[PDB]
Amino acid sequence: NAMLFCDDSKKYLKEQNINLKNEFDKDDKRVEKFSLKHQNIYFDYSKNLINDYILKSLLESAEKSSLKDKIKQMFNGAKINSTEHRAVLHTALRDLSSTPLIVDGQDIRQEVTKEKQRVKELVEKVVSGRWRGFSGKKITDIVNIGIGGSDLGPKMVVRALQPYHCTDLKVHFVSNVDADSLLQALHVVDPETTLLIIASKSFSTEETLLNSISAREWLLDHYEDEKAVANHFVAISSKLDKVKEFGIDLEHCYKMWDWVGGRYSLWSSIGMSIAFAIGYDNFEKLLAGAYSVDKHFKETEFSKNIPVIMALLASYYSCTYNSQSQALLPYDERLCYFVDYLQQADMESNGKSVNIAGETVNYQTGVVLWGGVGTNGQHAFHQLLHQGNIFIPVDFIAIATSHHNYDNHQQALLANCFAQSQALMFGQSYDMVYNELLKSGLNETQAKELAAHKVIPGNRPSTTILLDELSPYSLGALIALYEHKIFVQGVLWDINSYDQWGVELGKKLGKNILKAMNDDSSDEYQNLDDSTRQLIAKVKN
Amino acid sequence: NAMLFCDDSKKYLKEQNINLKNEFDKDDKRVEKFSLKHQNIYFDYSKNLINDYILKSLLESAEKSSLKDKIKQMFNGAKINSTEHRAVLHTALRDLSSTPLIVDGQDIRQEVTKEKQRVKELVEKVVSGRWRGFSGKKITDIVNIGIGGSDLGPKMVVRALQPYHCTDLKVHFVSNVDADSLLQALHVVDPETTLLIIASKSFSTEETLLNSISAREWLLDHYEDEKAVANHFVAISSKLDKVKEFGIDLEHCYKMWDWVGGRYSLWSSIGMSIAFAIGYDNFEKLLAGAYSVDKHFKETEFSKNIPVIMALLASYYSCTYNSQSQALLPYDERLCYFVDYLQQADMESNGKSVNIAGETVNYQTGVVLWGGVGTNGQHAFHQLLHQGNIFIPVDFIAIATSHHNYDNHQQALLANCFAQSQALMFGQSYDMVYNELLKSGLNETQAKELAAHKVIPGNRPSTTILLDELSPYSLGALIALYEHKIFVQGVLWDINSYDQWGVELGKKLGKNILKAMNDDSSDEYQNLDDSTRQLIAKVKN
Ligand SMILES: O=P(O)(O)OC[C@H]1O[C@H](OP(=O)(O)O)[C@H](O)[C@@H]1O
Ligand SMILES: O=P(O)(O)OC[C@H]1O[C@H](OP(=O)(O)O)[C@H](O)[C@@H]1O
Ligand SMILES: [Ca+2]
Ligand SMILES: [Ca+2]
Repeated sequence: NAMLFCDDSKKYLKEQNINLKNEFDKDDKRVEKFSLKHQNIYFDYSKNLINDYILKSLLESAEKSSLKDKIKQMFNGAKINSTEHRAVLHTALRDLSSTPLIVDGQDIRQEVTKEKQRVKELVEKVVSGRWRGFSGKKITDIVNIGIGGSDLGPKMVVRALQPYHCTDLKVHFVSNVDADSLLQALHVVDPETTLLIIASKSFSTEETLLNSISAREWLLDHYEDEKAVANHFVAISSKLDKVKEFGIDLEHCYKMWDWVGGRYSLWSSIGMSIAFAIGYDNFEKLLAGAYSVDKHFKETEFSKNIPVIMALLASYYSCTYNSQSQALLPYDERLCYFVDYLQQADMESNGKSVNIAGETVNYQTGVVLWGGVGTNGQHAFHQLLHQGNIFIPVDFIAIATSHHNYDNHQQALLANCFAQSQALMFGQSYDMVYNELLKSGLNETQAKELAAHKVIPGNRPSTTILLDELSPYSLGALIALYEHKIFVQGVLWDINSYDQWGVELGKKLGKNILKAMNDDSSDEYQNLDDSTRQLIAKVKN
Repeated sequence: NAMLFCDDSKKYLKEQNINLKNEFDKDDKRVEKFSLKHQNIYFDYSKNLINDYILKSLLESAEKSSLKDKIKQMFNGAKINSTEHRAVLHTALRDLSSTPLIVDGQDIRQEVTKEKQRVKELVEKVVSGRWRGFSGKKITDIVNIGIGGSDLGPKMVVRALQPYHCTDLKVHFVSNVDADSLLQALHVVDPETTLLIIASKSFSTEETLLNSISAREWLLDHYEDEKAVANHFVAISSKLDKVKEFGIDLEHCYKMWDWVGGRYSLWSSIGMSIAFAIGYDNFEKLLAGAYSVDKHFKETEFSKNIPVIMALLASYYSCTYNSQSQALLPYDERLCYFVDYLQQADMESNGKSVNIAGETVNYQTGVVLWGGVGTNGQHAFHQLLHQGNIFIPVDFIAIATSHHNYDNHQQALLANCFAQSQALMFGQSYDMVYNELLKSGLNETQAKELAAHKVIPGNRPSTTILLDELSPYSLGALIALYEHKIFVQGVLWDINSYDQWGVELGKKLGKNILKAMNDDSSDEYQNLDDSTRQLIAKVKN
């Protein structure tokens, strides 16, 4: 009996027939109405297909929903991950309020602070040269071993904050079970000067198991002494018992709690590889940026709340226009893994077919998130954004100031960013094109023939999110905005954003198939569908 | 009056209600019927929502269409890029047939062969050390400067064939106007030992202009002698006149013809950076692989023609199921830029709203292409593929044998690949889950409460394309399959796959905005919409 977001009312707000050009021409307060600021982030949603009436209707749905209660429940540690009976407390990992928070018998403020102090001490000991390898040498390289949430957030952040690297360590990310991943690291590191991190909440992920065992075999092939493990491995894991079976001391094991989802874990000890690149001070700045957005999100009325507006716009489009994807276009090379990261956060959260009560929902939930770095994407897929016939909401991320003095490059980068949202809004009509082709020197026949092919419909929506700079703090704020967008969408859809039951089956079938690959007399082999059986046969012959 | 692909007939083939499990159970010839082989590529489309009747209907549409004629027209050099009155001859770049081909007065076989011999000689002269920089030193680094089709194909191929690198040169790719891109190269190269490639068909792309000028300024800041340009720059361009204004001799200018689209250009002299990484012999192998697929595509009846089947399945889904995206999942780390590459090839080709006659089409055309490397994607977005409520066709790319001896890693990689397509097909029912939860130790209440959340609907389609290995030849074959898929889809939709008029407007608006940024009394500034005006104001303040 939760409120229905995608109802008849929404599907009919569309009938306002918003024309963006007309709105900007007639409403001199358009930008003021449909933009917000949070510190040095400017959120301009004024090129969206909205007016006052549509935004009001959307905000009413939010106000009528359980959202206000759910925000409080998330921050207070209520078990909002209902199918796993877990709290959802990535927010606590970056808290600066120091308000009381006791969850499941633990003082969360103490737990989080003490674990940060441990990671900080590890990083300082390694960077200072107090940590030595087994043969007595200073560490020069860090290799993170993990997949999904134990890989992508740290990898994305390390790249995004490349200008802030300052520890003299090189940080490498091993993830896929495809041994190419492990080999790219091993080919450029020395066992005597490398610290390996096993990043695994469960300590039983197939890929990370094989990678970690293989890395240990490489280390021990070199040293020929099991005692070397102590100087060359640390672990992060919620499952402290499996860490000791692998051979790692508790003093080299870092905590991860059940209330930290993998795809919300970069803020935890899982982010230690971030700290090993940019230093612990900068890691604190990253967390502080996120905290600023957490405070905004928790305290701000919905009509002025950036993540709530992001969520309402996205769910409005996917409900009313039946769009099945959203495009995210970061106009900075440093953000090259940002789409990949948000794919995980968004799609694994909101790709759900049942509501909290377990009922199959009759409305569409999470859509495909995709995109690409600008300006490059302009020469790859923006043709489709401009002249295709797919409805796709677009977010642009712009960074006002970069990390260098090529000011002509930076100005062109921004001009392009802004031109692309302007082009989506305006398009170009048959009459504009036809007249332009005549002025180019085409005769009437030629111009008539070509003009239709150059028509760009326009009236296509976008949001632009402008940062003053891409720093640890502003990046942390940017990520947190999207974390909260995703939460709001899940609440409005009445789904559990924080479980992931859909992946279990493939893990089981994978074990079965590996058995079938190694024994064709097995029940596993006999029960295969014939597509799977012949694929296995082809990778033997 | 072209044939309509997405007609009432198609929209109703859906009513067959294909159940994949039932089909594999009842049809012991399912795989034989719905798989094809081309040399050492195995194409298994048997997990698609098809049976004999649906495939027959689809093949009838292809047979009734202009496709047979259009294939001949493409290879013969007819002006199938109708809006630009151009031939479309990327196929000729890799030809091994040596059949007669005279287009626009040129002997295409002679033109292509002579240009290859020039690139081969350049690569040998640089690799051998006969090419010296201006101070007399051997080259160690190659920097490609280009964007879109002048960047992504070469970048993707160089990564994909990393195990085959053999020239002792490091190859770097500068593309975005964001100066981070140029700086990542300049920070690790020495002007005295670097050869720079300006890859630009037009020689007037904004980004490449700024990058090339900036690179020249860096070179000349070092040498302080304009004569050094001759030893440190080469150009690829269809526009030989602009190359000389930049300062580059014709002897250092490589050809590009109008009939080579940018997004089909890696096979041309634009691919020289590929050759500088893997050697010219391996570049020939890459072209030979593509040729093998060109011969397959041109000569094979439609029912056994892999690109035609790929196209029919894709357009069937996007017509009948109204899907708006397709997922491409390469199970090899080396293919990390393959989705990015195919996004350009597919979306910039088929993101079109008018037919060849210029009429607005009433059916959906090109959809969003996205995806991600496996197994990593399993921990990011496969949750949505399994339990979301979006219909998304899925292609898996598997490689039977890798480039190392971690056979346990490779077997797990493949088991996962096959498990994921198997999981999409089968899913898991409420009854299976409920019974499993009881056997796990949950009581009836608990199992009832959780079971619905673990239901995986299944009956979701996939294709698996299996290569024996990822070599220059097999990669070339793989890319060509998709080039021809895209061509077939465009023909069936009656669109021009080979123009890109939609990007022009944003280039114009970008020039206007840059003027507005530098002069607020300009007409450009006064004509801005207020969203654009305030974004410009915010990146000054
Ligand atoms: O080794 P651990 O950190 O336990 O798990 C690794 C990753 O696997 C999970 O994905 P999924 O839930 O399998 O889709 C998360 O992405 C998590 O970070
Ligand atoms: O410098 P040149 O090679 O002339 O062009 C660079 C790139 O720009 C084009 O994109 P679009 O047509 O602008 O979307 C192609 O991707 C081309 O390779
Ligand atoms: Ca209320
Ligand atoms: Ca026919």
